[PDB]
Amino acid sequence: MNMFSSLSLVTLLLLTMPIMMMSFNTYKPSNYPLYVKTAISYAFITSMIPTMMFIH
Amino acid sequence: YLTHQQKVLRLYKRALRHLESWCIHRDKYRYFACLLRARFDEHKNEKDMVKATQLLREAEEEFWHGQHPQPYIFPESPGGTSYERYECYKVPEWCLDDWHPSEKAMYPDYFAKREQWKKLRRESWEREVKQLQEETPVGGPRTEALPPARKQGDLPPLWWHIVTRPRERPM
Amino acid sequence: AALQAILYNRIGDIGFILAMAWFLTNLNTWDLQQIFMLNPSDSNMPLIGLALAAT
Amino acid sequence: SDAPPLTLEGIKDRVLYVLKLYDKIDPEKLSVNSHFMKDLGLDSLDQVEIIMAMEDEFGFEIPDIDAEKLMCPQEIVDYIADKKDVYE
Amino acid sequence: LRWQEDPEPEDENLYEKNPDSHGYDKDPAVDIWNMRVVFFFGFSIVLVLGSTFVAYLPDYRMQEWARREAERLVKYREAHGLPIMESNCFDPSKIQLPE
Amino acid sequence: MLKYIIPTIMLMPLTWLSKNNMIWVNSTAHSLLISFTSLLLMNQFGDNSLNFSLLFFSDSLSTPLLILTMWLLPLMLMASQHHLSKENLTRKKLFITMLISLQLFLIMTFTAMELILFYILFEATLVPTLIIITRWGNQTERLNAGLYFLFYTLAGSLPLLVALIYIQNTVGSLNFLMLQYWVQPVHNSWSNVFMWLACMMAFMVKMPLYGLHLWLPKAHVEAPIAGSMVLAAVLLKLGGYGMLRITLILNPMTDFMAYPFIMLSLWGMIMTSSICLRQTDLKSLIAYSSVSHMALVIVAILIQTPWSYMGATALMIAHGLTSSMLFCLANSNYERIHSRTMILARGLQTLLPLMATWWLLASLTNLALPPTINLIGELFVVMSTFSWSNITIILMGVNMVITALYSLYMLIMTQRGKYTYHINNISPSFTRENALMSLHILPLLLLTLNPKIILGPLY
Amino acid sequence: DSWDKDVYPEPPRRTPAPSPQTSLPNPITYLTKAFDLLVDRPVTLVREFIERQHAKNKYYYYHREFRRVPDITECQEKDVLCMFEAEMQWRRDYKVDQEIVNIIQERLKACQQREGESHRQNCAKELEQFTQVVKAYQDRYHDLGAHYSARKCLAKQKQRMLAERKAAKEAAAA
Amino acid sequence: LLDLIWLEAILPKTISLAQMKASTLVTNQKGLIKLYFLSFLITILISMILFNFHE
Amino acid sequence: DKRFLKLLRFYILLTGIPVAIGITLINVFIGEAELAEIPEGYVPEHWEYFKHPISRWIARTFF
Amino acid sequence: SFPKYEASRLSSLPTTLDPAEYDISSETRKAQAERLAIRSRLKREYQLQYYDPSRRGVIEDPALVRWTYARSANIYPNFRPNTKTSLLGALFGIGPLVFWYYVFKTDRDRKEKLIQEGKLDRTFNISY
Amino acid sequence: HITKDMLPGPYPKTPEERAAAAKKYNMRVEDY
Ligand SMILES: C[C@H](CCC(=O)O)[C@H]1CC[C@H]2[C@@H]3[C@H](O)C[C@@H]4C[C@H](O)CC[C@]4(C)[C@H]3C[C@H](O)[C@]12C
Ligand SMILES: [Zn+2]
Repeated sequence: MNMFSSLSLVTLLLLTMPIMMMSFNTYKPSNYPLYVKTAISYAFITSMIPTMMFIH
Repeated sequence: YLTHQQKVLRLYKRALRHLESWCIHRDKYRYFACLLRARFDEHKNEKDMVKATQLLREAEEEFWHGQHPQPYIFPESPGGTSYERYECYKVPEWCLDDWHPSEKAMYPDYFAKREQWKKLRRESWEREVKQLQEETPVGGPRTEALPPARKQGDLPPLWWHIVTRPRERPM
Repeated sequence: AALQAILYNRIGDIGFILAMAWFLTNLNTWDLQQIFMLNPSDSNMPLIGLALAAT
Repeated sequence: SDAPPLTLEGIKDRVLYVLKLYDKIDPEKLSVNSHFMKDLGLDSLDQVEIIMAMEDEFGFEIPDIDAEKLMCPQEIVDYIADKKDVYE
Repeated sequence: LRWQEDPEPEDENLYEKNPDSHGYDKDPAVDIWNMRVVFFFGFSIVLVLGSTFVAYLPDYRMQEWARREAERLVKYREAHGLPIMESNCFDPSKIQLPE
Repeated sequence: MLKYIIPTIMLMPLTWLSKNNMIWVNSTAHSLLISFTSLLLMNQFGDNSLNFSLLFFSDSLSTPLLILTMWLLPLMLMASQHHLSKENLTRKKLFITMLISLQLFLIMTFTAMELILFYILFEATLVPTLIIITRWGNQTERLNAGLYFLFYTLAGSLPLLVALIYIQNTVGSLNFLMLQYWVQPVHNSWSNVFMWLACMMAFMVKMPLYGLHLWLPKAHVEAPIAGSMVLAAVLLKLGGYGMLRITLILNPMTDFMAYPFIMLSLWGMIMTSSICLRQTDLKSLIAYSSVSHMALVIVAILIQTPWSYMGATALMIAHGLTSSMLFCLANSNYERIHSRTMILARGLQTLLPLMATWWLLASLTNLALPPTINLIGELFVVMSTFSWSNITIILMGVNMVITALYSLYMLIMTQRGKYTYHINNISPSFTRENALMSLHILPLLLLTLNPKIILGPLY
Repeated sequence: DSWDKDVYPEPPRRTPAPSPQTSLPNPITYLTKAFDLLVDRPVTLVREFIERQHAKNKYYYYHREFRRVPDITECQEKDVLCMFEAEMQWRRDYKVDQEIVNIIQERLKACQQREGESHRQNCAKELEQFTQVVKAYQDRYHDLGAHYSARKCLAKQKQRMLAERKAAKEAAAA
Repeated sequence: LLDLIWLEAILPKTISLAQMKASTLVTNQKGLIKLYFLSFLITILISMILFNFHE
Repeated sequence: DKRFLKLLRFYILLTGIPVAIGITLINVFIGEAELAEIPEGYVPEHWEYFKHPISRWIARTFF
Repeated sequence: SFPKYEASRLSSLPTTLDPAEYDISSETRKAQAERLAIRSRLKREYQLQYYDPSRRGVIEDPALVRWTYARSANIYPNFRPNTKTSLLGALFGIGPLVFWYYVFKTDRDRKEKLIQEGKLDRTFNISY
Repeated sequence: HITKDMLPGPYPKTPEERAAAAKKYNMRVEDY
């Protein structure tokens, strides 16, 4: 459960990272479209570990 | 208004576009495109007002009964999908007066030439006002059409908002 | 088109508010864990609210 | 939008190209200032179809009020250049 | 005319004489300081310290105290085998009903 | 409560004795300090209110209103800096003096422990309010708006004066702490049917109640920027606040005397909300919206349930920080084009990119978008009224649909679309305007993190 | 060290042992090791550092306890110094009894999730307690209105007692 | 109808209109010493006869 | 518009950074309190019934 | 077979089928000339001060002032308490209120009686 | 600046009032 909890929440927070960085202007322009796309990808992998623990 | 000569032409162009929708294919469309044109030639030469109007009036009744419920509309024509898609980037040119000097020093050439256009507009204004006063009838303009410039050193009256309009694809 | 979606979604949300009110009054909770445990028998009103929201 | 930019030269070539394929105009006696009524002998009905051919070539309608007022390939070229904002 | 009335004065654009204007005052020295107090007291002092003060308020309406109190009672009530909660708030031995 | 009365008085000596180019800087600086110190009133306990002396007390109902009242004085000074630039120095000082006087009476209205002191100060916030509208308005209709505002309030307040005095003679006192422990049930008789109206009518004209509401479209429209913000944020809640206290001595008669007033409010929401869709004046549209939201407040208080009183407080505080923002946003347009018509200046999202974001947040809160405090307040009322009667969901739901139509419609008509061609003076937004909207929306969103401090005493 | 186990009961744990039946590796087993090494281990080291700091400066916060006082039934009419004592105390019981019900609702909600699909039968004990404390709460703190006071609550009790003792006469005198 | 006409018609407009009419009757006098004093006689006869203020 | 955001961020963080820094230091080095039974014959002060160090400062200094 | 096109307030009659648009005389033509006369007289008054380079402000639009002045501040002075206004006011104004009063009086009274007899299910209702 | 004469007002009765109003709204006496 220790890992199941952490990896389910990190999926949600990771998706809010691009918004938080952009709000306070802690990012680099001209790369945001590739930034947000990359965040989704890493959010897709992180969501798998909870899913696999569910299937098993 | 629309003269009877103009009405048929509009009824012809509009009768082809709708006819194009039903046929879709080029082969089928061209086949009935010629047939439609014949029906206009078989009575075009007649010069009787009563007979001419009746056919035009009767043709419209056929046209309404046969119009395609979903006629083809060009992407950027009234009612089309791309119509007014780019109205949210057409910024009026006068917005450049409110720029900060910091963001005007980044474009020294554009703002150097803009002064040239701005200086021209002031010089050509009083002349345009005078030209319209004399040619305007006592009552006032009776049609919607401006006269052209009538001497060297002049620009056509009321030119600033037809020349400096935003481009159709600002960005 | 943008306003039309809001208008139709809001009409459905009447059912959503209806279901919350009924659960709070007749079960004293909003959590799904407690609704399931108490398993109401007379549930034509709250479920029709969800059906309206789903539409 | 990731499309070739129209040019004054390019538009002129395509206006003449469509006309040169029209089986009612002699190709050799067609020029850039060829009036379709007197200099070529075409009535008002033909001019209606010519406009439809041009807009299909470019994919943007010309209004009825302005379409009837174009009776010269140069006018067609200028009108298209004004709608698309071509300056060279 | 019907009276000697002044013409309506045209609107004054504050960005002309002071392109770096903050909109407060027409005197550049005054304008900057007016912005600073609005931004300093408004945001730094009220909306940062104020948020901290509300966040760290001592137990508000003793909501927390009722939590510890209930846990004590539930422990005591179940330990001694008494009902968790009575159906009478006031002991029905100090009440004298009519008749 | 003397730590907030004397400083509020000392603004007037500060204002007059300051330099001639620092009246706005000094007045705005020390008003924010008073607002900062207002946080000390959140020392509430769960059982006993906070009682400073025989004259003043502060329970959980007045703490949210005191803080809101003291937080607007700094903002109303910012909003008035522009259209008073071409004004004589002395009149500018008098204008600030009127605003400070209004704050002083209000901080005492919400704290007075005696109902007679409440009435004297509840009525003393008519002189400064009437003077600001009529002297510093802009339209000829301002003079006729001051008349409607004055006589609607007094036509109902005078009967109230005859009820409080009568209650003291027949009970013994009007101290609100005593009335809790000395109240007696109100017998159902023709004499008391008029005591009830006397105690309630004075507060149902300031909410306002549907039918008795024609002074709001005139007062909040013809008033200057400072007057409108306080009018629709702090002066409408006097009636709601007064009812929350006066209904302590009106049971059980409140059960059957509230029918004609619930029905007016429940059908008053739909009527006034429908009138918003078809308004040509932007300021007027925001003025009718207030009537629609306050109708939920009136119904909440009458049905007398814990969930209504909690939401009733939230709806009052949340509405204050929304209506004030909408007026300030509507006035920013009015200080550029000089015409209140809504359709004149369209397509402003292509010329003022940042100002089109404040509209959205203000509009999103108006239509009760969760989880803002507007929704928590409106949600709770929609729960309490359902228990009162199941069918109330039909009327409450329709209001939510219509409230989304006119809030977004206002956004679309002014912001989206094609800009106006002959409007060529849309200057970039100043820092002052941007700071004014931020101080409205940032507090209105942080409360969503800790809403308990706006839920009233029942919490 | 942590929350009392008696207020918030938890049934004993029953963890099945691993029973692999394939030669393929178990990704969960490896990912658990990586989690326990790159995530869990660093966290513990920082917490132990933070945990040791609190040991240097230790102090206490105490639980406020209210000496009980006479209730409204022992207060003469219009004696505010006594009604005030009895009303404030009655309010603190309103707040506590609300929390008593809440603790039960956590127990009921916890059991349903833990029991999975077998929640109808295996959570009957929790559900039965819920039906009782709710009945008791509704008897003493319901329909009193927004202006709830000790006096109204006493009136409600004196009204229910009259019905309870009245209805019994007709039924008991068979 | 219900906001600019009738809710204006019943309470505000008609109440104000009545005051204007009454103010005309009280203030549309002719400034005669003869007509004022003739009224004082009516008041005394009414007081002594109709209401019996003399007792 | 950009300049306004810079000022808002600067001033929000003008006191935000010390408050974020100050809060963390208190928790790490001073930490919360511990719950204890009231010693026999002892009357704790009114600021000795709350947990967090910051809240106990408000109780002692202001309320 | 061309069935007649019957219009309505939500389906305007097409300009291509309107009989008046095919029977045209000199007198009818004269009106179109003068409708375009005003349509062109106002255009220049607008375009003389629209194109001016020494202008920074709004162009007052009396056509808009009249529209909004008529919508708000010129209704009461033109109101006669006739029968149409009277009946509609009562039906629209007081009519709905009477309907909802009895819809809630009946429901609450019915819901009151059930609780009086103790035959209303309120097992878990402790939030009101 | 809008003067009193250039605003809407009471319902016309005489043909001169109709003709005068048609000028106020910029129309023709035949269409107004
Ligand atoms: C990893 C990703 C794309 C890498 C790639 O496809 O080659 C790149 C694209 C732009 C990068 C981001 C931008 O550089 C802005 C930030 C700069 C630092 O790298 C910290 C995170 C930060 C947010 C970066 C994270 C990440 O490295 C990003 C998102
Ligand atoms: Zn201006």
